[PDB]
Amino acid sequence: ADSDINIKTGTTDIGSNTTVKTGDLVTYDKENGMHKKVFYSFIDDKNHNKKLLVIRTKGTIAGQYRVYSEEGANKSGLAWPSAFKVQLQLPDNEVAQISDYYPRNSIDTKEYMSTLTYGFNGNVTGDDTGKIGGLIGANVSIGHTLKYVQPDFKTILESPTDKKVGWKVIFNNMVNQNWGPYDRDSWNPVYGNQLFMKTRNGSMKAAENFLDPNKASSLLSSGFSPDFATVITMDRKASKQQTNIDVIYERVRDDYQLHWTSTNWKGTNTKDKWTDRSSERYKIDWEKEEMTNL
Amino acid sequence: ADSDINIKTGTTDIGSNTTVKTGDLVTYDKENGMHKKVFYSFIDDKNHNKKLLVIRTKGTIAGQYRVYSEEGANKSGLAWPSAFKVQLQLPDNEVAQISDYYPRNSIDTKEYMSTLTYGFNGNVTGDDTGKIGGLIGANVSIGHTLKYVQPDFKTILESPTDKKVGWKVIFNNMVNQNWGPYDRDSWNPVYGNQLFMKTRNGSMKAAENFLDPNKASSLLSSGFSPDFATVITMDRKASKQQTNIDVIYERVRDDYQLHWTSTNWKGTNTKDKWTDRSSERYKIDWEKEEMTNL
Amino acid sequence: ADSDINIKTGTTDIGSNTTVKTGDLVTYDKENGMHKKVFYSFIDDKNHNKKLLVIRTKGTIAGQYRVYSEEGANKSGLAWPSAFKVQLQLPDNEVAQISDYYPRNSIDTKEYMSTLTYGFNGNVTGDDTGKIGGLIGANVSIGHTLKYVQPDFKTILESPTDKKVGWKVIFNNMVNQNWGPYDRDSWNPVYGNQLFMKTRNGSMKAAENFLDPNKASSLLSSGFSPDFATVITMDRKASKQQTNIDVIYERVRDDYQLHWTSTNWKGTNTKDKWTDRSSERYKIDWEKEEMTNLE
Amino acid sequence: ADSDINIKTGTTDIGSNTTVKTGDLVTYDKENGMHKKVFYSFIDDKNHNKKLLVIRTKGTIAGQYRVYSEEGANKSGLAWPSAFKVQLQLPDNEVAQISDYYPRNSIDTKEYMSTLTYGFNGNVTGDDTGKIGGLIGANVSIGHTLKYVQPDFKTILESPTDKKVGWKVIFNNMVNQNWGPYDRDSWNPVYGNQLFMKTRNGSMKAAENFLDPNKASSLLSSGFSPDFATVITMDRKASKQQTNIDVIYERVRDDYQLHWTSTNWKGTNTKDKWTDRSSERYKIDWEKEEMTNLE
Amino acid sequence: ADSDINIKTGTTDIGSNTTVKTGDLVTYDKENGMHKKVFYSFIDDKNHNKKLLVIRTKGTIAGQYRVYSEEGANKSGLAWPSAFKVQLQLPDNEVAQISDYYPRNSIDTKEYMSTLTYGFNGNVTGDDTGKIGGLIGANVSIGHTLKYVQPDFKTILESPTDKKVGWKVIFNNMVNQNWGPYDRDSWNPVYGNQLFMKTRNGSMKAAENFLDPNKASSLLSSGFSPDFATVITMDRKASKQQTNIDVIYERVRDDYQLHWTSTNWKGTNTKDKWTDRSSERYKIDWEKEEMTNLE
Amino acid sequence: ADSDINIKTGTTDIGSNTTVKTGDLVTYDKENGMHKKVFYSFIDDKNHNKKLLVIRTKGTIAGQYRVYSEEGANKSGLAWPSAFKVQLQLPDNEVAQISDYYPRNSIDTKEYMSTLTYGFNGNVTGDDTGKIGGLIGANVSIGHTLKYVQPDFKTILESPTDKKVGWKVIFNNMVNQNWGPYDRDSWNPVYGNQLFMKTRNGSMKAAENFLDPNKASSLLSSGFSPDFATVITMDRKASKQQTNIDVIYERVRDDYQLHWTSTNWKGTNTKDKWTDRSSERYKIDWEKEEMTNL
Repeated sequence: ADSDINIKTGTTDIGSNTTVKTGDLVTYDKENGMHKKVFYSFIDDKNHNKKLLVIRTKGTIAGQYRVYSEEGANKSGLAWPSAFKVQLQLPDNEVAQISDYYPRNSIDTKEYMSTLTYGFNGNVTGDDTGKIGGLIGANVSIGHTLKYVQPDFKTILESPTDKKVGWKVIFNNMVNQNWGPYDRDSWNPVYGNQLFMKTRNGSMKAAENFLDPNKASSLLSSGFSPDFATVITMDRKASKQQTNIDVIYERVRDDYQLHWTSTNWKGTNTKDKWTDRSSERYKIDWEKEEMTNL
Repeated sequence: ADSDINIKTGTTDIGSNTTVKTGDLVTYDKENGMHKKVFYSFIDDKNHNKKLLVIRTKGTIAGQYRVYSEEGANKSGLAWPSAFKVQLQLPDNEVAQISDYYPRNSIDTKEYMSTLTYGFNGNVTGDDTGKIGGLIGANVSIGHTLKYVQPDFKTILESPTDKKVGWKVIFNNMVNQNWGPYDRDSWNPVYGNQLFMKTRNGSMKAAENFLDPNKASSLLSSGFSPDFATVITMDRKASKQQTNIDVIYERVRDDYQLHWTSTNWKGTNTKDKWTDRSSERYKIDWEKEEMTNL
Repeated sequence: ADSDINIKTGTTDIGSNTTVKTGDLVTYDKENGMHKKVFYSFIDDKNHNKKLLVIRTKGTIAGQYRVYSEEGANKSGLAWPSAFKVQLQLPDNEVAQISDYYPRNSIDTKEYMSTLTYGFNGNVTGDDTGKIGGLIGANVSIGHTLKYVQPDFKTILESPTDKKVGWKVIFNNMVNQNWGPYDRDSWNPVYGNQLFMKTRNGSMKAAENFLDPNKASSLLSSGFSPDFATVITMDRKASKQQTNIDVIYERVRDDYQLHWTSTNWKGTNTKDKWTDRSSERYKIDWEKEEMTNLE
Repeated sequence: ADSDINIKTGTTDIGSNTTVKTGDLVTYDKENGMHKKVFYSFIDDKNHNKKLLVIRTKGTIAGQYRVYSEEGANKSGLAWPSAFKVQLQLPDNEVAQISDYYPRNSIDTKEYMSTLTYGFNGNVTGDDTGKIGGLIGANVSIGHTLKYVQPDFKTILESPTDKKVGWKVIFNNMVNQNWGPYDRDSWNPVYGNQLFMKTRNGSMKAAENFLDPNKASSLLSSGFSPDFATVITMDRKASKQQTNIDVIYERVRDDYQLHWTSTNWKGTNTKDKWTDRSSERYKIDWEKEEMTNLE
Repeated sequence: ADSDINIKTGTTDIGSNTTVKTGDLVTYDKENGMHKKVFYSFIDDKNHNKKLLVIRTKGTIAGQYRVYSEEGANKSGLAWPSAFKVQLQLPDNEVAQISDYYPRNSIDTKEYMSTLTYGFNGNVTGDDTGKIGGLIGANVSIGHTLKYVQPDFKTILESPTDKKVGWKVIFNNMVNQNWGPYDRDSWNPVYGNQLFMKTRNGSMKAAENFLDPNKASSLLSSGFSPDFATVITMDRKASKQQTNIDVIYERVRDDYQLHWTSTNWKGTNTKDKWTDRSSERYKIDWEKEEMTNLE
Repeated sequence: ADSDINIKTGTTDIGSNTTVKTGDLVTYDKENGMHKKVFYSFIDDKNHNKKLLVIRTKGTIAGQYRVYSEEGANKSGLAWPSAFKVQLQLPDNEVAQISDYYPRNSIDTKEYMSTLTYGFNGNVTGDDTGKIGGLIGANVSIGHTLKYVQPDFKTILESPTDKKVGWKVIFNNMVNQNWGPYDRDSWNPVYGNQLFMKTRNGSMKAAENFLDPNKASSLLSSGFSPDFATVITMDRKASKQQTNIDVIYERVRDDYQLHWTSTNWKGTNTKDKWTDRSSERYKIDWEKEEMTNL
């Protein structure tokens, strides 16, 4: 921060004494279940060497956790969202550049504990015989403990370039009714993957044995609301002062199948079975400072 | 935040140097026990590409946790709120759009701990007869711990479109007198679902054996006060500058029955037995910047 | 918050660019031990579709935790406050409405922990006679832990209408000298409800075996100070621009009796034995923007 | 802080009532997978004895965690980023100086606990044959516990001079599927280094037995975004008011290899196998207060 | 704070309505590996009885943790920084005075816990014989726990005078690969001082058995960045309005040696073996409000 | 706070619309090792019924932890600071009064935990002799835990009058190399008071067997920096508008002695052996609003 280097706070940030033009562009993709919102802000600070456009990608990508198949009463399939993605791309003939983005990848941490214990004990015993026993004992123990936090989904900034940036919010792991947590690779020799398995020995159809969405991460059903920011810069002398940009929202769905064996329920999970992709192209007019769809 | 991308804080937010028109619309639905309040704000920022309307849905949906049926003194029924809902809907054929909403679905987290311990011990023993003894021992243990927080009710943003948005506050689980927690699916072979069971084998009438509302989540009886925000945008060039909008408040009630088995009390819970729905239609006048009921 | 929806903070709040008229109305009800204070604020923001009145009900309802009867050694009685209440009410035939209120009911939470442990052990033994022994063992254990916070009293917003609103602060449970906590329904077969029992096998009279007020929640004796806000809105075109409003403060007292059994003291608690109710009627003059008592 | 020495906050900070010139310079190095961004600010405060340039080095160095080789199903190699570096360098024979930099090296801490316990116990035993026995026992135990936090990567300010400054973000250690953590030197006699080993004996081929990037630190694959600040000062009387400066972004990659021993997977890690280096030279024009990329 | 004594915040602070002159003076001492930076601020508040100069000593003292010596694969020496120091000194015969300084020595704390437990147990047993036994037991235990935080280095304000002030940042203790922590006086009868010992009985050269700098406090290698403030006051009527001041940066290095005994690695540490001292003299011109290096 | 009583924050504070005169007075007492600094501020707020002077006593009292004597290699003494004090005193014959002071004595707290556990267990045993055994057990345990924080030194406001105020910072207790903590009264029958004992058995000289100052509280050696505030009020109509005030800094030193008994080191501590006192007298001129050293 500026204060750490003996400079008045806010001194080096841009946007002071400038009129800012902003806008909202909203579209709903019915087929893909995606509410897409762009909030943009043109900042033309005459004391900065470039024009700036801040694009915030918001809206909501529905989760769409649902039983999709009934193969008798012993087999059923569940489609669920293992990743949500947002990407923005400038065509290669553009001279505008991606300059910044938020959020970014943070360094994770963990807590470690080491313990060393030693003790001594003794006793004296005796019965009716008048027999007398005695014990002297000692012990030592070493312990190691590891503690850390795990979100149900991780938010990740994909490796950006000056023309492309994106984020992915990916399923990490989840608690299933106090058990687990489980992830996409969990495997028990008997029950297989119990990720969304409701009961191990239930007497209902397969289609009825999936964990209730209300008892799982709300992202799985109701969905995820992106809140990402991208900063695009533009030289004021560039000959072409209009720029196209593509914004893509994406849902990747896994396939979770419960089948009944002779004895108990067994689960399996197939990764990246389906992908839903929704794209928009926008026109950035740097001279009028407006952004429009198409 | 703007500061993360080297921009003066607040630079890209809308609403500076603009007169804002606000209003309160209050109605009480006696039949459904719902105090409904709309707080609205028209923001017409000339530097923004759209007119904006912020609608805050507040008020209170009474819980109405209540002993309803008397089927003897060995059987009784309790109606209780398993979900509160608020929804807003715009005419599908019109131009106004849902642009934003708050709150949204947050990513949940959990804490994980792993522990590895090993130790060594020894002793020397002996009695009076003279027999000397000794022992040498070792041990190892592995532990795993999972910790996380659980609210009594979860607040969830339902998958929104550009014409419809809603929230649901759903019962999650609850502590019953230091026991549990229990939820809508809790089942004990003997006592059944003990969610609102005051005693396991008390000798009072059924209707006298339900948990006291004061010892349960206050949402169950006194009720829940929504505090949700919806942002609606409107093109200034749209030919029709009046828009109707529907706001629906909803209470979903479960049916929790106690019944005396020869030995002890047994509870059952039926999901989504009753639904109470209260609707209002409002007129949004974008030109006068007012909102009215009807 | 406005910031979450890309709007300058404070942009949508009411009250800017307006002169606000405020007042204090204080009354003390000696019979009921209630200091009652209304702090009101008229906000007439021309950019808002209604006139607004914010009423804050403050003051203090004394607790009045006291022994009220002492028949004999074996039996004494203690009156104590199990609930404090504040309520406001407008006439149902008038157009002023309750619009908002604070505080409201918050969603409670709890912490859950699950633990799985397994281990292996072994040993060898030796005799002075030469005998040699050996042991191999294993174990597994599962644990569940539940943690949560409990206030001595809970603050609750009662189901409001557009004409009536109220709060109740109700006794929840309490620690008695490191024991418990106990509540109004605690029951031990031997010793009764031990809520305010100063000593079980203690050998003193009854009206002196009650927990000292200093060792209990201060609300029980010194009392509770309400701090509740109600917002009332009024159409500027309403024909009648004067409105009466009733404010009620209430104390509900339980009856805690302890009687002596052959061997040990025993306590019992009777719920909602007495109720103390103190009412005031105020006149809201929306045109003069003033509020007064007894009209 | 100024407040600790009785001075109005902000009084001694530079930059008040000055027009500040700022700029962004962005370049993408395709070969090395590095998005490089300089954000600069010229502060010419007339009440300060020097002109100042604040250079913020941002952008993103891709991680590039990838299986680069496989030699049959029994052997495979994984290239992964063990360090990210940013360095800036001024001409040795010019008068612009590095004056300050952020972040810097912080002092680490740890929590220590000591415990002393002692106890006594006894019992009385017996059977139906009228035979009784007794046990008196005592014990004492001492314990020591050490607790501290460990980030997956450490951020370190390299020893700066008045002409050179740099940072390195180096791999520290990491949890692999609830196990470990492991680091670059972890060694088990049987499984070798397990840092990025997916299973100890799965039947898949080697190239498929590496930990999934999604289950590891996101810096390893998607990469690290520098956010470092360098302050450069310049005497206003210096004869040469243009200065070149080099900025270098660097990725150091280790080589993690899995080998199917006939019975299980064994891992090895070779340090600092490859280095990717991306340089830019900029011109600082102190008179025009602008910064431009030479290339 | 002013608020605690009913005074508007900031009311008693210096600097209101005053132009402040500031400067940066940077020098790099190559021989001693010290980047030295003075940031100064002249505050001449006419409502204050003295002229003030705030001197902030910053920059970086490199750690310089390195293997310096070798005597076969059996011995080796490591030089490492056990203290960093900064000192400022005014002429004993001038009237300029040291008035304040930051940071200062804080009072340390610790957490104490006492535990008392008692229990009772019993059992009944039996076999095929039909013999039935039983047991009754009791126990009591007392526990004491002590918890506190320990930084790797401690920051200490040395006893100041009105002419001299200084700080020292001294090595406290450190965790070595989950073991320890160790300090300069740690001694194990077999392994001696294990502070920077990588392994107890590895089959490598002694020089290769020192802990990797990346796994130790970053101050040891990359170094420490001072951030200390000194306030100097000057009477406006003093006849001599120029003052010299000396600023000294210092690194004290210990000598950590590993030697192979017939069986295992043994470490020793010699305190304060070497000292690196770097001095500058500055001229404070109170009339021009500038500070310059006398060279 | 003003907000708690419905009053705009800062409304009731003193100072607004006033020019404030401030000053620094510095003296160093070489004999006593005390850097003494007064920072003063005259506040003459015309809307306040009195003139105010705020005096902040700062600087540093050196600790001066040191080996002062050794008579033989078997007996040595250590002088160390058990208390630091600052006091201000007005003439009782005059009308200036002490009105306020900071910091003050805070109420200390502690955490209490009670635990009740009970369990049941059983087993079945048996050998190759065919013989079988069985066991049934139960247990109950009660636990109490007390937790609280203890600073190495306590900061205490001494009972003030309208003419005298003072603070003392007194040694409380201290950890010695992971052991203890120990205080001025700690006593072990064999080793005595081990407060500053380096080793119990070392073969070094007595004067070489004291804890290193770097491993003890830094206040013991480098010293303590007061930061105390005193407010003095003065009636504007008082006939005598000049006031003398005394400021005293004080160090109390204990005398910790090690002596070697036949088989080990034993420590003793004598309280309040020496006292170092440094005084200054200042003139407060309420009319010129200046303070000077006499």
